Amino acid sequence: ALHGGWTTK
Amino acid sequence: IQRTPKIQVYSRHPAENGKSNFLNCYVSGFHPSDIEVDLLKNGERIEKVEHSDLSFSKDWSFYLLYYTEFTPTEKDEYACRVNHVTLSQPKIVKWDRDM
Amino acid sequence: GSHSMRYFFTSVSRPGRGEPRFIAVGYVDDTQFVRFDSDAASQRMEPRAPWIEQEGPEYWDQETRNVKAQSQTDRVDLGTLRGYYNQSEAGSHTIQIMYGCDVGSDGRFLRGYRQDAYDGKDYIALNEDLRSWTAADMAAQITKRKWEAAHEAEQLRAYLDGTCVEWLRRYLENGKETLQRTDPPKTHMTHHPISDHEATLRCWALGFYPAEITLTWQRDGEDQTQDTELVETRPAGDGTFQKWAAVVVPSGEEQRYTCHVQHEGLPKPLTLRW
Repeated sequence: ALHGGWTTK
Repeated sequence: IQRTPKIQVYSRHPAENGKSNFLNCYVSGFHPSDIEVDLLKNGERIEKVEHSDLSFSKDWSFYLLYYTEFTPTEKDEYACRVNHVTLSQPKIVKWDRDM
Repeated sequence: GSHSMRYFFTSVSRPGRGEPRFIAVGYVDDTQFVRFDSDAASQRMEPRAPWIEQEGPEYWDQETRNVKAQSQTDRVDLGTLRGYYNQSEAGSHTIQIMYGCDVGSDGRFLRGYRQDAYDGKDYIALNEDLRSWTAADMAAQITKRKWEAAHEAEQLRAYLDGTCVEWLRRYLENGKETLQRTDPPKTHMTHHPISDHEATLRCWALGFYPAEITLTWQRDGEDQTQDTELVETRPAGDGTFQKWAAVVVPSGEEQRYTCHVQHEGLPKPLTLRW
């Protein structure tokens, strides 16, 4: 399963 | 920033005239990802052609598999036609069944 | 043997032609098991291996949500990195991301990883300790400072050495009938004159899984490092792989050359001689 949660660059 | 495709044209199983098989065109080592690949039968575009989902190697260069079911015959000539920004004209690689 | 789970992501801007193309693929070892393609019709994460189809609708919903969030994050990042690298809005650019984990044959965590690229070059990577980042240049260091301040490595680490391992163990159990199979290469050599005086020897490995393999030519036991043509390992399309290696030799001297074949499915390395 994929990782959730996303900090933009 | 630009890497030209390496092109291989081959059948899924060792080829025997009269027997269904799959014709493959594997393109790897290219960047950017925009590419056009056609499989050709006696010079004419084959219309039922599938491809894998774009993925890439450790050096970030892309690879794709294009493939179609076929039955090889003696007289029919197959080829893969690849266009990419690195090529001055679409590259045509004939299926070399005798390798 | 050991096993891996990897997700690969590619986002490609297409200025003036709509939103970026976005393709995600998941693999266990060298076996693809899910995909998402922004140009495909379903707009869902989709199964690509038989043993993932049993996952329930809550799984497909969650994977679809999370792959679409990755897409939206890349869309923003394409615009950000264009700024960092002082590029115009006219050109097409690419972000690639790979992450995943490895486990041993008894299921223990071995390694986690995450690496990002911009226009086919390193951008930023998580270090092997899963605590530190390495930025490839001064632009990427802006992202590193942001991710340090956000404590992104700690969040990512809990996935790469925890959640990722837990799912990989479940998939290896889901897929046991097929993921624990190793297929050794079937090998042979061919011979093709190119003139009256020289011939090509070509060493063939077919039908093998996993993809990792080594083919090398020797002449009187000396590695013929150059003078050998070696193709990229390629998929047969039935889940197995193929590779060949060739050398041009003087007619009459074929028996001085040997091809050596190494593959994890072989009990001893194989030596072939014409």
